[PDB]
Amino acid sequence: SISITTEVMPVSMAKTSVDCNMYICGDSTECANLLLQYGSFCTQLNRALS
Amino acid sequence: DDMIAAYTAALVSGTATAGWTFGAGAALQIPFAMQMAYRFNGIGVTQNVLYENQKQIANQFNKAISQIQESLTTTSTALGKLQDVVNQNAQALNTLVKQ
Amino acid sequence: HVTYVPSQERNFTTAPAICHEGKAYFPREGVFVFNGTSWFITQRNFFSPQIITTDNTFVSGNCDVVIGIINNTVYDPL
Ligand SMILES: *[C@@H]1O[C@H](CO)[C@@H](O)[C@H](O)[C@H]1NC(C)=O
Ligand SMILES: *[C@@H]1O[C@H](CO)[C@@H](O)[C@H](O)[C@H]1NC(C)=O
Repeated sequence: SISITTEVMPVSMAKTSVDCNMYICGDSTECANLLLQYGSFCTQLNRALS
Repeated sequence: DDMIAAYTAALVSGTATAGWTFGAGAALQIPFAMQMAYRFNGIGVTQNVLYENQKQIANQFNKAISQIQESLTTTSTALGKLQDVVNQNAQALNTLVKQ
Repeated sequence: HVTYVPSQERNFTTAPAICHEGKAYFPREGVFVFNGTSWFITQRNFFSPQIITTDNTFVSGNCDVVIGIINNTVYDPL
């Protein structure tokens, strides 16, 4: 006999990006000024996601 | 790096002198044309095709090696996935310093 | 894992092809071996000498292009 079998495999997932300034300090200038000295931490996350 | 170079030199010498038999066990000596004949016989082509066109095959082999050498003397990004490792390690340590 | 390991190597004198009345005989599978008296054909992984006959070999071309061809005889069963 001749049989046909199916096989399903994942290949890729969803590409995503985050914005530190909006997640942490949404439309606040004082919070953005206070966040200004954590910039090295945020560029690492963006590099990982990219 | 000298030890790894010695390992690769030993492997290339064993391939060029013994062939394929030094992995299953003790090395068996064989002339290179007969080994080439076995490699040709393994892909479904009879070995007389090797024995009647040996000059052309040898010239094409030498030309391909020379082309690889000429390709590797010009600046390019052929080894671009070895540079990413050293870049990532240096950048991680510098990120800790800046952090 | 159960595996097969060859051993007890032995040296022989070998040839690429044999010439016989102006025609070249190449083995189908195996190698040409010389034991000091005459030429035989054997498998590469085990030593079992066989007489070089027309069933063992096949014909391709004349004997002026293959490097290292030798003179010998081929037994025809008739
Ligand atoms: C060659 O093979 C023959 C088989 O007929 C054997 O009698 C002889 O001993 C072999 N030669 C040597 C040197 O062993
Ligand atoms: C025997 O071999 C030689 C070369 O090895 C060749 O010149 C000669 O013609 C051969 N003998 C016969 C009868 O063909």
